[PDB]
Amino acid sequence: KNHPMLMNLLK
Amino acid sequence: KLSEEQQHIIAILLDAHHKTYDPTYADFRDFRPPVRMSPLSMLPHLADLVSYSIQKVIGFAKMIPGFRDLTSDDQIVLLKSSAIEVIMLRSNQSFTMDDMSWDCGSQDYKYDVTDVSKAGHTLELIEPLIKFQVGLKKLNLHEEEHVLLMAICIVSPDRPGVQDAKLVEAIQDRLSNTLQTYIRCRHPPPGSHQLYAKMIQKLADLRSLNEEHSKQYRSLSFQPENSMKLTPLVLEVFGN
Ligand SMILES: C=CC[Si](CC=C)(c1ccc(OC[C@@H](O)CCC(=O)O)c(C)c1)c1ccc(OCC(O)(CC)CC)c(C)c1
Repeated sequence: KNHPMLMNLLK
Repeated sequence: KLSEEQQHIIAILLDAHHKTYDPTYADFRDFRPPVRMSPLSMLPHLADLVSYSIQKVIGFAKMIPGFRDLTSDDQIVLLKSSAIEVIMLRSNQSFTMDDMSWDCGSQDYKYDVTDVSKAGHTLELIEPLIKFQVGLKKLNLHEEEHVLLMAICIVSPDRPGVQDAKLVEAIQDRLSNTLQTYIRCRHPPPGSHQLYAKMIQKLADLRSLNEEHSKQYRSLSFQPENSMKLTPLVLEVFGN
């Protein structure tokens, strides 16, 4: 959604 | 007494910290160079510093027992609201009360209140921040208590936007009971006197520090020229 780099770092 | 699951939790958190905190500070060479003298000259270097530790904080959080049992939305909510506070906590390791500075191995990477000022922040934040760093250092926490407090900070069920507050509280309770039991059995008096209550107080101090940083960050980041020196991750986590 809106936090793609946070989500990607959360695997 | 410390159950087998509780010493397992402590072992996991100790290891997670050692894997996400680098006391060599070797990656600081990759940041934009520090500029010390009017202009917010420390903002490029400190933006990269903050962005780096947000990554480290995320890595730590992913290893907290139970954290990944949450939805991705809740993990995002918890980290967006807590990253600033965990940075304040984890920075206490490099903080020294000899000169009230964050000493990260070299003079170039030795930060004091002047460097905070040269990133746009005012004594409204710096004064309670230094008092926090001093008071946290006073607790002389065991590393076990240090990592437990960072993890409790992250998994807080009252953060705004949390969906499964039931699960977030159940995760934090196992960490809270682990920390309380650890203080009883492994922290000898008088160092353990009121230690848990003093640690929880530091969580309250962090909420106020969070509030003040967020308001100064919102004012600073409103200026597009300042936003330009931030990183994409900082803008995503701390806000537009
Ligand atoms: C000059 C002041 C030093 Si700081 C004091 C602490 C609060 C500090 C000190 C040591 C640190 O090292 C942490 C380990 O994690 C690294 C080891 C590892 O992980 O390997 C970190 C991360 C921070 C600081 C300065 C600026 C700032 O923001 C400015 C901003 O608002 C400008 C808009 C946002 C960009 C923040 C939030 C904090």
